[PDB]
Amino acid sequence: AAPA
Amino acid sequence: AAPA
Amino acid sequence: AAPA
Amino acid sequence: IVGGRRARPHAWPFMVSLQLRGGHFCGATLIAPNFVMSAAHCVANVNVRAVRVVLGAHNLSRREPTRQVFAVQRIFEDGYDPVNLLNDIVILQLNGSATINANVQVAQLPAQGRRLGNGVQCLAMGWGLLGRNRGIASVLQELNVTVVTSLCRRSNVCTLVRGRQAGVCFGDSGSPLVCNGLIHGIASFVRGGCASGLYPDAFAPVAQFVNWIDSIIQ
Amino acid sequence: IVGGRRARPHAWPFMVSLQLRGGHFCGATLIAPNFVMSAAHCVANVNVRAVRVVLGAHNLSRREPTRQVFAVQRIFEDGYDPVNLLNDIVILQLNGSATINANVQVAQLPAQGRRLGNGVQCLAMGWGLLGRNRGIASVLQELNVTVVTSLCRRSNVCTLVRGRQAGVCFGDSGSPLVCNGLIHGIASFVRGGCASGLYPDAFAPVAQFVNWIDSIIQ
Amino acid sequence: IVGGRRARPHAWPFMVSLQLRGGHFCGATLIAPNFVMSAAHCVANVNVRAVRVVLGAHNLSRREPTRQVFAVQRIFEDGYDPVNLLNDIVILQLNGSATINANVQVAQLPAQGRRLGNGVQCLAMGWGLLGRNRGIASVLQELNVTVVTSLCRRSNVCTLVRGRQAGVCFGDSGSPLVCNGLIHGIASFVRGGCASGLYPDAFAPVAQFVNWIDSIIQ
Repeated sequence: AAPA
Repeated sequence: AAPA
Repeated sequence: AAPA
Repeated sequence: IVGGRRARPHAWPFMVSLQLRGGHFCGATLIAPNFVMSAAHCVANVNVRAVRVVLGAHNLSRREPTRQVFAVQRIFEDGYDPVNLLNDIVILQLNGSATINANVQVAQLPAQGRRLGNGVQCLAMGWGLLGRNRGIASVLQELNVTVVTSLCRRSNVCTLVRGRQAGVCFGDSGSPLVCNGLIHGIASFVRGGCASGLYPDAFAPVAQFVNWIDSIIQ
Repeated sequence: IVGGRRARPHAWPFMVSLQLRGGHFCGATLIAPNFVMSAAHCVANVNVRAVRVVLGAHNLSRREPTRQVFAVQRIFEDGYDPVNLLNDIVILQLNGSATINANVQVAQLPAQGRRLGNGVQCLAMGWGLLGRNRGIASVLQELNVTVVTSLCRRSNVCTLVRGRQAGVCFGDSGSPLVCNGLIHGIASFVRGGCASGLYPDAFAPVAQFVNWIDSIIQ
Repeated sequence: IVGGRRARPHAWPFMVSLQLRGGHFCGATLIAPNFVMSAAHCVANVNVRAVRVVLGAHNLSRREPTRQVFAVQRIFEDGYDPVNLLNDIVILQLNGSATINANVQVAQLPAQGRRLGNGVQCLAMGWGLLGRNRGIASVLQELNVTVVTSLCRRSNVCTLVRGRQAGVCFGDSGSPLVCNGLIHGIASFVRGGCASGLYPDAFAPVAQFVNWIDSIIQ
């Protein structure tokens, strides 16, 4: 998951 | 590494 | 962050 | 936003832009005249006293007389967990109160505990990346999305654009997810890159934090 | 799969599709009439009782009379480590036994401890993403790959397509790596995005788990 | 490097290529005749005794008589933290001393504690990925970048190409950042993919390690  |  |  | 459309100017007057120079990095929502709501991760490793809160914007590359610029005075966090990406929500108190007008208005929140099931149609929006071609957008973009459970955690509201590659991207975090005219989500994270066509986008579930918000807001 | 080719219909009858709605999310391999083998990470944060195990499929967008659909009854894990991505293998017991036929057959496994050196030519396959253009594939794809040590851990079997950008992608996890007609790998993870042209793809080394598998299987 | 240009042959004689087969995986800088400086993460999970240190290269796909190849004899680390990506620097002692000539020369380092502010113009370079089209580059690439604080940590030197999507990519790690003719950075990590057009690139700040380097070097 990549924090946006 | 990104689990696929 | 992805180590290059 | 990837695969979306330009919004009609000032169509979403509660939409906010968080900037560092004059460079947008995250969105936010006006929730009161002197408070904005965003994603905790947007302010995590940033110089808060350097953040500019931009209200009444449409085209970031243009001089817009409709704008109102505020600084951040205080931050209110809930239990932000950067490893698990839980509670990705923050309230930022402005150094003043916005002038409410046709271009700057407060958003409506849902009732505490209201949960959305599979199939609810909502609109995502933001000034984030347009794809990997195209950096940040100049003009606000909006996108029709569908709520899905499935490849989602109970602690998030997830969305997916069925049959095409579209979704939120970097720079969209903190931006609202509007469902049935209420703010139901705050853009939080993507998986497999932006618009995978697999992996739903994840939003912080605002309905679960309503009691907390109010406690601060009013 | 990025940069591969459509497989001949029913060429790999042990190939399985794991679905949540009618949406493919991971592959698997039929190892017995009532057991399928996949990647542990595919079932980690999923609603297992909602998973559909699809046998005898070729084109996922089509109605195919050749299909057999099963539910998951039990899960057998070995030491899945989500931080380090080690032991990325799971056995799923079906709520029934497949009807073996021309289109649905059991895969052959290697002997315990058999290790592949650099240069072995194998075939990867799956219904995962086709690139970042193209979401999930409708028709099964296959791809010639070469085993490489080098930018690989001893705890994985890694592969690389030399001289072109090609590889496994999201949605391919759990799919078999077939070398010399035996299942030597289970697609596990990518690095630097899908088909980097740098970073080999990583598979769980099935030869290292043969004793365990048998213990359950027979 | 994404969005850069071919360097004039042998324009940067301190530039090194670290290889595993005859495959480039990271850059480095010649700091003494028998020592090269790179990113710690480049050597973290690699078979060090298998690494080839390539000096005086320009076009990796060509036979070049200008080349000098060395092995790694010893490694000197400082406090590499793989979770936080801090202290991403390593010194590698060669199994010999380079022959200094027009094509192989030692780089000049900055004084201990020298810090770069916003706006300094520098050049990044490397043989890393060219984008997601194009694998590793054959010919050395260089790129004008600007130093920025902002979306950066105090423990790194960050850079950004304003108004276009350009930056370092996988394979560029360990390569020098040259500012005012001195080595001020070592390419360490990207965020949001390579050339986001958002997220500055991060380099290990060599000025902060000068005392340490010297202690080993001389």
